Amino acid sequence: DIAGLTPCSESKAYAKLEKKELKTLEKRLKQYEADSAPAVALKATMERTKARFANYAKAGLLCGNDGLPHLIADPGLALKYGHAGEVFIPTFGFLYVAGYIGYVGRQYLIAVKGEAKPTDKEIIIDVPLATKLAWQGAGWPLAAVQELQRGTLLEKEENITVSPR
Amino acid sequence: WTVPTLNPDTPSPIFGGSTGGLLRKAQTEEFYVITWEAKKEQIFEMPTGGAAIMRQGPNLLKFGKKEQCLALTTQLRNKFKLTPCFYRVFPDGKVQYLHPADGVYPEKVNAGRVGANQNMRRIGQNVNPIKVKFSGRMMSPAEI
Amino acid sequence: AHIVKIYDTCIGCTQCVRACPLDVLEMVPWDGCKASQMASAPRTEDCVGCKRCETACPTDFLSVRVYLGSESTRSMGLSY
Amino acid sequence: FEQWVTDPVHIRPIAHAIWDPHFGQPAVEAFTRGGASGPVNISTSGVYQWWYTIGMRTNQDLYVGSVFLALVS
Amino acid sequence: MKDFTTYLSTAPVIATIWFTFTAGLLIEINRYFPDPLVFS
Amino acid sequence: GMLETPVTSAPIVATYLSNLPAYRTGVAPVLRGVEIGLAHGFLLAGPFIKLGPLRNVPETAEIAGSLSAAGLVLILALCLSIYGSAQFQSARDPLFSADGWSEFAAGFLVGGEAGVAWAYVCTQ
Amino acid sequence: AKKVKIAVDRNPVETSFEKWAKPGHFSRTLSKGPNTTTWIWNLHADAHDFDSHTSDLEEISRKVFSAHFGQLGIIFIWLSGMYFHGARFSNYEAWLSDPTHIKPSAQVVWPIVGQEILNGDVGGGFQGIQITSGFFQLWRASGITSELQLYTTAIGGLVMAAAMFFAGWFHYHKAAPKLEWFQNVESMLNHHLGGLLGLGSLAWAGHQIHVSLPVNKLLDAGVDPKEIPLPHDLLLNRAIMADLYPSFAKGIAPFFTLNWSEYSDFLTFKGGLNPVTGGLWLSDTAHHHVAIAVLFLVAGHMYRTNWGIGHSMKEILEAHRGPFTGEGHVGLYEILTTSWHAQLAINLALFGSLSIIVAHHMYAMPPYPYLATDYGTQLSLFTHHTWIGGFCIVGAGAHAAIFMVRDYDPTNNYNNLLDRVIRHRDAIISHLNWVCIFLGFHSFGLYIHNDTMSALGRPQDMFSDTAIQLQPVFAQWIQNTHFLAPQLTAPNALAATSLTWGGDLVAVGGKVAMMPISLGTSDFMVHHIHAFTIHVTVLILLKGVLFARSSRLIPDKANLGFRFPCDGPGRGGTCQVSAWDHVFLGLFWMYNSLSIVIFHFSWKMQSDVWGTVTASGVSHITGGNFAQSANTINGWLRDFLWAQSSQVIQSYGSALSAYGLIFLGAHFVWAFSLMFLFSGRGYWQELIESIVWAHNKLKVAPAIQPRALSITQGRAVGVAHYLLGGIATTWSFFLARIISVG
Ligand code: CLA
Ligand code: CLA
Ligand code: CLA
Ligand code: CLA
Ligand code: CLA
Ligand SMILES: CC1=C(C/C=C(\C)CCC[C@H](C)CCC[C@H](C)CCCC(C)C)C(=O)c2ccccc2C1=O
Repeated sequence: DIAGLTPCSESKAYAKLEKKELKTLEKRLKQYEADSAPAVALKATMERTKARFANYAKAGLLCGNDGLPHLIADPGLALKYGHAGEVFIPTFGFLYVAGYIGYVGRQYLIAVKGEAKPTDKEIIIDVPLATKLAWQGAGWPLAAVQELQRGTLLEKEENITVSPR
Repeated sequence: WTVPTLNPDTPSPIFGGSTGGLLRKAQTEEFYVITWEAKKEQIFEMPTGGAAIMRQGPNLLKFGKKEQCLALTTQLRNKFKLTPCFYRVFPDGKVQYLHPADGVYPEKVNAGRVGANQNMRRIGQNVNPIKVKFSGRMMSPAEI
Repeated sequence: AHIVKIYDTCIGCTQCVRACPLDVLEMVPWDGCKASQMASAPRTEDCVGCKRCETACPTDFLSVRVYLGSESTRSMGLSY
Repeated sequence: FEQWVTDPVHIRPIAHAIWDPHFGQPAVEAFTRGGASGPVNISTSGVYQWWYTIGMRTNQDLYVGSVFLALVS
Repeated sequence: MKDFTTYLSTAPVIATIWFTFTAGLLIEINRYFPDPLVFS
Repeated sequence: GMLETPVTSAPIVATYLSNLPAYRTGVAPVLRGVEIGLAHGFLLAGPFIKLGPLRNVPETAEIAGSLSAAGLVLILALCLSIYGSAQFQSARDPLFSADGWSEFAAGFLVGGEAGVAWAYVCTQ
Repeated sequence: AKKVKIAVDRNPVETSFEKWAKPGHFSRTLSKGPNTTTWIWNLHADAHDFDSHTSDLEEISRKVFSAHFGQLGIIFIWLSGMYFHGARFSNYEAWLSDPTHIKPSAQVVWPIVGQEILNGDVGGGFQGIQITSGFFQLWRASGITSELQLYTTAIGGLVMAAAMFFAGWFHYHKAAPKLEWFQNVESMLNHHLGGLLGLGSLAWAGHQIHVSLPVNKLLDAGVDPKEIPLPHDLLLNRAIMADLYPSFAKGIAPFFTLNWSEYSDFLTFKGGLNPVTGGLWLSDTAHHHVAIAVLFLVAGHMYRTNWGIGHSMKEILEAHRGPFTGEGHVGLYEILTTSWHAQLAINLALFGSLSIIVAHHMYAMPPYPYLATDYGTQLSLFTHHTWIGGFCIVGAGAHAAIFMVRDYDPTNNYNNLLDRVIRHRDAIISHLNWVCIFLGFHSFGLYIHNDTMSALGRPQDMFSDTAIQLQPVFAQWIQNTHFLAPQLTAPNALAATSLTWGGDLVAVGGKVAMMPISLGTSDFMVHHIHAFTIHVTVLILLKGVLFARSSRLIPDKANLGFRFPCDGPGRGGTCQVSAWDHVFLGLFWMYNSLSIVIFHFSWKMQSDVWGTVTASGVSHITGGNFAQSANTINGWLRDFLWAQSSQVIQSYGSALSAYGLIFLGAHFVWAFSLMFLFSGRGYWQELIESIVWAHNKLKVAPAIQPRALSITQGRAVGVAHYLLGGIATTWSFFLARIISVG
């Protein structure tokens, strides 16, 4: 398929890998009773193992000669062949959360700079203010862009201290 | 105020002795002598380690380097409120007096002192190292 | 011998002179500051380079600077 | 070198000989290899392949090069 | 009680609660959606 | 002053040191060199013979060990000579001078090698 | 003649959360709040430095006393958890039935993110992590037979933990003892000798005589644990006890009539190990604690408190005065009743040395049933208590130097033992310096000699048993003397105290519990490595204490304090002159020396003691390769580190896979620490300047100014990570190895 890979659902090594893991679990099972606590736990593990291998094959991943899933990172190859969920979609999932956390913290830091004693508002958090800013961060991409266009996102070069040069 | 003259026969504190005293340097290059007056017999700490009792009246000690003499001077002055002075003594018998150089301790401003190594500029107004290059020796821009 | 320089930003606090553990520095009269006194370095041959004077200077940047230079028995702080 | 050029695939090059008085007899035997007179070190710098490629074929070829470079030095 | 709630607002206490909450959420998600590798 | 102690200041110890060749003044530096060299040279052969690489050979052990002791004395003699060159370039005892030490080093070589040879003769 | 009495102050302090909301309240410097990130570290560094918060000794003592109640309360929570987890998450009941085949386990993990694989197959129809703390063996010896008994102890542990925290609050906020109360050293020793150690030993003897001995006698006989009489039935029914021990038929009359020989059946002096369980006889252990109880109770009546009779500790010290030591022990009593640091320096030194002695004696004389054949527990306990002793000793040097800087006053010390020691410190350090150089050459040089001779094909020139030999003749003589002690010098002892001296091996469940240990050339060489690395650690720590106040380099070091980075680049450079830095360097050498100790123990035991007993004989885990291989550095690298690390690196995919992960993670933390040790904060402060510029550019710069760690904190952070990574690496390597094969 892509880069010589093959779908895991059609991979011989991938299928053999599942048997090896289940065989290991089964070997430990036969030293217990039918419905003892250890036996129930082992059976639960085997169910998750079978579900995991079905899900990855159902997801249409690609397996190498090693018979293990490999991920596609190029946006063009991902959208071309329906691998957007491996890296491409999670890329924009993380950035939204990462910007959320960073934007909320920046809003709080600006908020307390106006207070009389900003330092005491950092070791001792103003929880009522933090919760207020936590909820308003859901729209950070909109607020972040509007700050950039209005020119209030960055400090002026003349207001930033620098070393002699 | 006139430069004091050292009296080699001045009595010394009651001290057993230690291994932290003078070495062969004192016999070849120089050593230092500190003298002071004691109001009453008291126990003080030797910079070389241990405790010594200062006799009432004049006292004299010999040390291996200048910093040891001025370390004892700080103790005597700050804690026991005395006024010591020490010299530099050479093996040839010459004696050089210092601290106080002019009789007044340097912390207190005194008329007659001449400023030394004073630059009438800020640190940020020194020239660049390139401009003092090939001056015959490694020279900092601060020197010129 | 090390090099010790006093710059014209001195405010005559005397802290460098008190800090020095070898009596290298002293205060002299001056007219360039409110205290009317300035630090001086007349005995740099006894300087060891500890830089306790720089630790004690309040001015920013420092008004007393020590440039470590040629070594000797006195500047190397040897008692042997 | 002259033996190596004949069968470079199955001969280990020799760097230089060993004269270590601290060696014991097992050490002397251990480092004797490649049909050498005595203990030797195996070369790893690839000078054999380099020199063989550029046309060197005999020990006298290497001797003349050695004297020439000593003169250039 | 005002001072006690002020103590709970100190940085170490907030971080412990916040990461205890954050860790719990991630642990619980993986308990009900085990082995997530692809968004799908 | 310095910390008095019986080891540093005792009568019996002082007398013993004063009779050693190093501290026995009034003797020519060359003669002191021979006396010192003989003592060290004689002892130097012991460890080489018993624990050398050829210690288990019946007759070669004595020769090899002593021959190595002679070599070490030669190296030590060089150390003595160059020490005098560096130390004395420009006082009570003649030994501590450029002229005295050079004689001292020469005597050590003669005495030391004689001691090594004398040690060998004792064995065979 | 100040009377010994209870003295307190009522309501010294108010119980309020006000100060919980004002960090740094304890110190004047930090009370103003933060301006730079350095304030945060200073808050935690100085929190428990009571002596620097206030100059009042009484206020310092009261904080120490209550801070100790908090430590006791924490141990009870920890102890309660160990007993609780034994009741609810352990296979202890199954283990009692089949101790030789079931692996102890008391921790279970939840089934999340696939970590349930760590619940290994330990036996008894149970899945869990195998434990090496030895709690199962301890519980069996005391007579615990059900999880109910474990559960009740855990509940009692929590009640004690609550009592400890109440006591701390009570004795600080409600009724705080005064300074004169804390200074009754004579009274404290009397109560702690006869009351704490004395009655504690007697009380435990009561438990062993009435609970442990009957229960373990039946357990060894093969009785099912559930069918054994309960401990209270044994206490109430003298008839039952008489069956097990006929001496109980006579009651306590023999004790009061001095017919103590009547109790020979349960107060024995056998010596050796119990063949059935491989541990010390409990009847021997009961007579031990009865004898120890009398010795300490007598010891607790030595000091004079209120009734004339007894000794004054001050008078004893001042009477011991000789010709060689000037004034003598004068002034020590005032030092040791006014300086907490001086007391801590002594107590840490001996408490740490005691922990190391415990490690040696417990392996050689296994005191619990089935402790010896559990090689994982033997290795873990020896290694754990050696590390505890090592850290405590280094602390003793740290707090001896703190006393020297802060609590030392020359006026009280003139020409006494303490003063005279300071006055020849150059003589002491110069001689100890030479001894370390001598020991390093003549111990580690031998290994280099052997490695070079072996590589040159000259095995006959090596130091070994088949070559030039170095026999520990002195140690071998002592082994033989103790082996023959029962014949002539200890006639009433049936056997030697340990099977290490000599004799025959004891095997339990087909495995060796203990057998004679032979000392050869390799043992000679390794022991002199120990003497070398211990002497160097003394040099570093003793040097810091003797030169804490001044030296020929810094004549006024005391004024700089105990913990400062340097006195500048002058005099050639004065980095790491403070006494704190001698502890910092001493920690590395303590770690170096104890690592060899626990490698010596691990290889010697597997090679020469531990193994499986069979018809032909004893086959050891590593097959007796210590004698021939441990005389070269290459032998340690190949035969010990490379070969035995096979278990840990093959652990993935099994219940031991956790040790593999920690083995890598420990390697990481160790290497991470070298970043702090090899660098200086000058580079990092400049790096933060550029990083701060980016935050300023985005209006996201913090109000608390970022600062690179201080010079001292860089060294403290470095050594802490260095120790954690190094020690955790050995910890994973030992457990994954011994659990897999042992
Ligand atoms: C990190 C750099 C990088 C690199 C090395 C590649 C590499 C590749 N991309 Mg990807 N791509 C990237 C980032 C990158 N991409 C980004 C950030 C995006 C936008 C989110 C895309 C969007 C994208 C699309 C839409 C397509 C590719 C495709 C390709 C392949 C051939 C064309 C190409 O991009 O040539 C080298 C790459 C560059 C010079 C960098 C810019 C590439 C642009 C954005 C895409 C060019 C597409 C091209 C005109 C398609 C023509 C038809 C093709 C069959 C020949 C190649 C494997 C094509 C593919 O699937 O081929 C099988 C394709 O259709 N890429
Ligand atoms: C709820 C009860 C209570 C309250 C309101 C107070 C209030 C006060 N106490 Mg008191 N105290 C209490 C209980 C209480 N105490 C108890 C139970 C003890 C016995 C230990 C003490 C012992 C004690 C001492 C010795 C001192 C005080 C002091 C103080 C004052 C400041 C305390 C502070 O800043 O704490 C904030 C501190 C903390 C929240 C730290 C808590 C530490 C505990 C021990 C938990 C340790 C956990 C441990 C580190 C866990 C391992 C960590 C690891 C997993 C990372 C204040 C008047 C100090 C004072 O008056 O100074 C002038 C003082 O010196 N208290
Ligand atoms: C501290 C350790 C300790 C303790 C607590 C005990 C306890 C006991 N031993 Mg043991 N014992 C010990 C050490 C100990 N022993 C040692 C070291 C040895 C070796 C020499 C022995 C050897 C030994 C033997 C040989 C025997 C015992 C026996 C006993 C039991 C009866 C003793 C007796 O006759 O007491 C007599 C009387 C008293 C002890 C006084 C009791 C005072 C009570 C508690 C006062 C209560 C007052 C209160 C106000 C009333 C309640 C009011 C309220 C309800 C309202 C008893 C359970 C005997 C037994 O029965 O064994 C099974 C027995 O035969 N012991
Ligand atoms: C009975 C034991 C004991 C006691 C009561 C004390 C008490 C004291 N020591 Mg001493 N000390 C001890 C043992 C002890 N020490 C030992 C064994 C050592 C050798 C390591 C030292 C070395 C030592 C030094 C070098 C210093 C002290 C200092 C002090 C004082 C302040 C401590 C402080 O504020 O800590 C505050 C506590 C902390 C900042 C927490 C430290 C956390 C460590 C580094 C964690 C290590 C890893 C962890 C245990 C496990 C992994 C954790 C996980 C989260 C990854 C205080 C009087 C200091 C002082 O100024 O004394 C006058 C000082 O400079 N001690
Ligand atoms: C493997 C690393 C290593 C080595 C070899 C040493 C070696 C030494 N350290 Mg050091 N040290 C190390 C790591 C090391 N350290 C580390 C990582 C730290 C930081 C924590 C320190 C911190 C430290 C301190 C603080 C101290 C030492 C001390 C010592 C000395 C111990 C006594 C002695 O002289 O032994 C004998 C010397 C050796 C064993 C070195 C090897 C000798 C070889 C095998 C034989 C000789 C070779 C022979 C002559 C042939 C040469 C041929 C050639 C000339 C051609 C010694 C020089 C202590 C000291 O100085 O005590 C006096 C001391 O105080 N070290
Ligand atoms: C790396 C390094 C630093 C830099 C390291 C620093 C500044 C410490 C960093 C500590 C943490 C990571 C920063 C503070 C984190 C806050 C508490 C906020 C965390 C919020 C959540 C993510 C928990 C030094 O300062 C240093 C000083 C002296 C010698 C060597 C070194 C050295 O090697």
